[PDB]
Amino acid sequence: STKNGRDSNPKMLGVKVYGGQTVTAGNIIVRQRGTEFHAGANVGMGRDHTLFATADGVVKFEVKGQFGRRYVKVET
Amino acid sequence: MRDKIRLVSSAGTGYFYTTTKNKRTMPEKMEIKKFDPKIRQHVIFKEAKIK
RNA sequence: GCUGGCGACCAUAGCAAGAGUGAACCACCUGAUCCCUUCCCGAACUCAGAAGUGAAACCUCUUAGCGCUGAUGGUAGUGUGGGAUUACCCAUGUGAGAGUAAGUCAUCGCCAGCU
RNA sequence: GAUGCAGUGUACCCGCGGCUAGACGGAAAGACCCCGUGAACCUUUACUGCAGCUUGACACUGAACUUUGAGGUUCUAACUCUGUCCCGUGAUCCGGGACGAGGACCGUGUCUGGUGGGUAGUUUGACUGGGGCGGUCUCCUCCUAAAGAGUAACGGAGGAGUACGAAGGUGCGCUCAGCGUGGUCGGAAAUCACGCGUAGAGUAUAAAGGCAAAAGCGCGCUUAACUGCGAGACCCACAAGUCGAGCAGGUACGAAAGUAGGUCUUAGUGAUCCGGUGGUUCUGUAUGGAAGGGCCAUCGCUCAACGGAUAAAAGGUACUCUGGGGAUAACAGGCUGAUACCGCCCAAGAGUUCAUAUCGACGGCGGUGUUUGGCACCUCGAUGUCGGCUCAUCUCAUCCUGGGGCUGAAGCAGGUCCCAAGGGUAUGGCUGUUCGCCAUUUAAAGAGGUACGCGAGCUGGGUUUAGAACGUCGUGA
RNA sequence: AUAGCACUCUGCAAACACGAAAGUGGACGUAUAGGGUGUGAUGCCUGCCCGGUGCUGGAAGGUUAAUUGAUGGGGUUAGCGUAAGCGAAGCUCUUGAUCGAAGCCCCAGUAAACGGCGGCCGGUCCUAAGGUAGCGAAAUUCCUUGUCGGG
RNA sequence: GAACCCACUGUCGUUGAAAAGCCAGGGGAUGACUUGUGGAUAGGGGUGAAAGGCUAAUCAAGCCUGGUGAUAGCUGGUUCUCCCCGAAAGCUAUUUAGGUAGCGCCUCGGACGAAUACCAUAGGGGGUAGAGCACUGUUUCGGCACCGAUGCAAACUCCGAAUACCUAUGAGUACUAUCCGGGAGACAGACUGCGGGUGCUAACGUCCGUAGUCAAGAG
RNA sequence: UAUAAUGGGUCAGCGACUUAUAUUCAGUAGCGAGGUUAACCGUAUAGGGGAGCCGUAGAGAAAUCGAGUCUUAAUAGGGCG
Repeated sequence: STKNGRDSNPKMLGVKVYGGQTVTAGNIIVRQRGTEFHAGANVGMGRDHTLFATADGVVKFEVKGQFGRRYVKVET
Repeated sequence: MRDKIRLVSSAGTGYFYTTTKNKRTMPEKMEIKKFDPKIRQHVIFKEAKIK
């Protein structure tokens, strides 16, 4: 008899809106367990590290800063 | 484990909150300021049996 | 042409070693009266000041020393069609990683002082 | 596992007497095995009723004297006699009468506690390389998972069924770990001071994704671990789950711009029904109230078989039965060849010396389809056998006889290898045996395939129905 | 099954059985009789255990039913109150003190009652107690075609 | 030891002379014996020197008639013709696993037309193949845990494709997409190639992803 | 599945999606902001019979309001119309 045989339910993480798409305020952009992407301009962060848009515009990804962090922002 | 308790408004409105508590580390009755929607003011709430 | 502040950028821009700067600015610097301060200490924070020094520190300059960047060519992998089954071959499209030649001791913007 | 398909060989048309190798021959919707939220009967400390037995209270049920509500003594008139006598009456039933022995007891009705396989109705999960035994059943993290999401196995590894009034909020402030020098006990390693390189420390707890405006570590003040909501999205069969700017009211911390709707995040959970507690400008069976119901808030689940059949449930059947399945096991066939058997390559060495006369370690490569196995493709509206008897047919990896090479072959014998399938190739004791051991023979008493050849050719000793007994297991069947 | 043996129940309107009852069998019998249970002529015999379940005998201690209904709390209205509210009696909803048997808990006996007669390396642990006579590879022995003797 | 009552062995018989027998042998045969006539016991009952035996060729609960056309998630069967379209054997839950329910896939009617798809161009995130040793582990040889060489990894990563996937614009081709309603079936799949787990890099083996064929398709 | 998986020896005759009620959808006809009767009476498929049913208004648990209503301190926001 094996001592294995368990696993957890899926969580459906990942990027929901890619670069170049238009969003409205409140749209969820990234679902993530940790902070792989950071919040840029017009982007807010939830209590579970979810990134969402706070204004209408176009999504844009970039790499910025002295630590080389990945940022996502919304251009109005 | 942790026991359940009610915090009852001292204004006499009957409003209450519910929470848990460690009886060993907290033998005394709990008292804390909270909002009371019945009178729309902050007042002191005191511990009581949850029954 | 120097000094200070605030940004763009985040190593071709960083570390390391060596050398300079006191007019102004900055830095150490004097003591602790009042404001304020240390689970103790005017060491840090703070106040009241210029008798000393550019020693340290911060800036500027030089060096390829460490680091970082990095081709061209080839190789591995791979979508579609065909031929084979120890995982290859042909046609067509695509194309790394590592390594080699080589490069680098940054580049810009706003304001205020001194020549 | 083919009379009927492909290739090929053979074969003029039709009877009669025999024979049983095949037509998976005929016969009985398999009885073995599994399944169905099928059946019957049996057992018990399975669940739940009832009969029977038993306890007390009330009624039938009365009187007179005593003692510390109860107990005692006495009586007769209720009531009992399957005791005697008389009458109906010609009668061991029955009724009436007279006696006698008992007597408010016994017994019966209603209510009530106990006991209750005597009897009755039922329950006793699923997954599963057949079923049983074992393990598992809900949630979180990683891999499998093929660079969006999702993705199975009785695949490989680990965790959860909590904790905290601060370990929450805010303002201000601070950086770990390691090594090296010195410095009392003090050292491998307690604390102190100074250096070197450096995230390897820490984050209540498993792993992963993260963490300098530190999300890590301290101090002061505090309760936003608030009320009413909520544009817009993620995920999704449903029921559920997740993120959220912003608006109003009341707060906390900051000089202020501001931050705060619990904790770095992802586990720490349970629908509906039925009840309990607080509040309420709801309802209220003629009317006024009330009881009860509604609405808002909250409490009672290892319902863990975790979408939870009931408030309440275990076993046996060889005494068995029905509906089904070759969807699924035991025999034989099939695929495979781990295992089994046979052959070959290399060669440490053994063989007085000499690897190869004969053996040959450590390793390597194949063949066959006689073994033990793996799978579940055929057959469950039946393919019905362990051994013996009778009768066979084929293979060659040859037991004897025939022909040869080498030899550590003097001769006689022997060893090893090559060619060769024409013929031949024991009787008994023991046991159901196949096998094996033993006795005595023979030139020899070979190894295998043929549904482990052959039971519509024979037998029926073994296994495997119903009877009975022993050992052992069970309370028992 | 049996003759024989043992245990146990039954005092007569017997125990027991059939039947809803009336009644009937037991029996026109009476403990040398009748029912139930086990063993199985005869010979020699029949060891230990009462912790468990059962049965028998005690106890009046604890627990407990129907019945009973002391207290306490509500609903309603005469009235008293500016109002809020208070509010007897009478009806009614509920709460439930006290009394209360058998059984069970407790204490003994009983195995020809149902049952049991050990472990781990002489010792030790544990039991209610650890197998007496007799027999033994047996209708019981897996290993096993045990070993030896006879045929 | 005859009659009479039984039923131990064997042959035959087995669509029999016979729905239990014949033949040759066998046991008891004054007793707990055999037998005629007439009576009693009735179905959860009877009777049983006890085999679950017997109770009219029927017994782990007789036969007959009623409830009754019991129920059966199971097996079988389902009858004339032509035209059009055309599946699935998956996910989730289930005392559920060969049943069923919601969704996915089919068909018919209505609404509404480019909102759809193929391809080109542009924008975008990734951590697989490959590779590497910078972390975590593991490996060989030297020098003194470090230093120089040297290998390996599903649960290692300083790196890192091709394809797939999301969005916007656009030519050409095509009854495309979407919404609202009526009716379903199906929830046992198989093989082959490619990427894998398990198994022995066995199986016409088993479990997933992806494409083709069969299923439902002849030549 | 030629299957060595099931069923049928052959012929003739018989043999299996019905009936009643309720409800929803689609066709078709009458009337149309309206439509329609049931039991019953009736020498009776006529004619009477308007009780009742469907449509015409939602929101809210409900009392209550009503083109609005519920939640709320809110005329804010939001849900159903």
